[PDB]
Amino acid sequence: ALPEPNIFLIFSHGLQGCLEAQGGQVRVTPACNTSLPAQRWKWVSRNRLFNLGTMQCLGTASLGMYECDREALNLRWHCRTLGDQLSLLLQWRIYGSEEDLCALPYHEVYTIQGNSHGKPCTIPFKYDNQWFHGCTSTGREDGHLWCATTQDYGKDERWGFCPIKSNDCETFWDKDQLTDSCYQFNFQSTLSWREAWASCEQQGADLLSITEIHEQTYINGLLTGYSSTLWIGLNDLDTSGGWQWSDNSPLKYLNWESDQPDNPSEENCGVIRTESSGGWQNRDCSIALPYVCKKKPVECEPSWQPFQGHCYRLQAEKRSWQESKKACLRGGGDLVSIHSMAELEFITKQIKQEVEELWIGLNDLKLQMNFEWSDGSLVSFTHWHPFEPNNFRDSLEDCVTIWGPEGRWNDSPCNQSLPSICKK
Ligand SMILES: *[C@@H]1O[C@H](CO)[C@@H](O)[C@H](O)[C@H]1NC(C)=O
Ligand SMILES: *[C@@H]1O[C@H](CO)[C@@H](O)[C@H](O)[C@H]1NC(C)=O
Ligand SMILES: [Ca+2]
Ligand SMILES: [Ca+2]
Ligand code: NA
Repeated sequence: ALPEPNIFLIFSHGLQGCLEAQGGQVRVTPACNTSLPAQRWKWVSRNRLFNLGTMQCLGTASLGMYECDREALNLRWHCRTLGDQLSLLLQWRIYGSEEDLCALPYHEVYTIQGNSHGKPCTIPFKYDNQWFHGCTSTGREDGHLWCATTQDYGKDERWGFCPIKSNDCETFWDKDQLTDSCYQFNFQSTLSWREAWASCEQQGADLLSITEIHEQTYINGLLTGYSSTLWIGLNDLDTSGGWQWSDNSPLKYLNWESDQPDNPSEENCGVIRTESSGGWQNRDCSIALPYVCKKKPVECEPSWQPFQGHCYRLQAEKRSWQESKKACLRGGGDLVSIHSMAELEFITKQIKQEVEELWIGLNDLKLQMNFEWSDGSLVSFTHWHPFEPNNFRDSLEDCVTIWGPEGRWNDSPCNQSLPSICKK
């Protein structure tokens, strides 16, 4: 009915055949078949190997198919040693890709809504005395996919919906009518930031990025009436002090609360707080919070140099950001708007060269911590120095400079007198 990305056949190059469960027992069949449930295996939780025809787990001496409740016996297998053990008790690879047996490990799958607070599915689990190796629509009404979060639903009755990878928003998302972006606020869940990351990824989505004041106010609008602190995609992890959105959105808009971010050492992940009234803080990525997901289904004059259908030049005369912009206008251009990493590397290495810092034209003059290119071009990417943009020591820093070897960006008071770069 559904897909099965993690099921594989277990194939011996010692013999020529792949493992199956026929009868009650397990043998090697040269008749390898991807379609036959007896031959196809899935790693499940607690180091167990589940066979789809038997709906049972490999066990041990000898080898057998046994119900997976029956933890007793062994049923515990480790993928590095699995081949050596088959050789001794009956070389081995996954069939057809010939890769090692650790290539399709068991991953946890976090549950949407239900009573389990987002807790991961327990695979396999018993419901109505049947065993299941994944999500089913059985026992439900509506048809939706759910699993148990306990290994016997009859006893504990702890369950939740399955993350779906969909190109639509049906039933689990709020849609902003104006932007057609979809959002999921999981308030019951308590997950670490990395588990939340994994959960939005499992739905074909990604953790919340707030790229603009509209998006922020829509978020506030959906949070009216709650008290809560949720994970967002904003995080410090990938390199320390430089903030990034989980999805690769440019950091174009900043809602940090007053005197955030703090604790640069172990507080690496952002949260949105109804308390702050939608303000942002950073926190320790290991605490368990609710969390938010989203998805949206003629070369030039002398002294200018070409890059990618545009022209660039250095203006060496030290001037305020505003006067620099005027000198660019007097030519055929505006201050340089930067939409590529390749473009930043050309600018920094070929043009900036030894000059330490110059104006680039990215500015929050119109609305604080909402950054714009002077030429009206969309801000599609940023590269900031760590802890920038800060409006430093609580002063207005309304204009952006490139600084230092790497070409990372700083916000600065605009009356500062520096060089600049233009493009047309
Ligand atoms: C697998 O076995 C079934 C038995 O019904 C057979 O019909 C099918 O053609 C086999 N698949 C392949 C790929 O040979
Ligand atoms: C920028 O303007 C402010 C306000 O008038 C002034 O206090 C400051 O000294 C100026 N800085 C420079 C570098 O001109
Ligand atoms: Ca500013
Ligand atoms: Ca600054
Ligand atoms: Na904090």
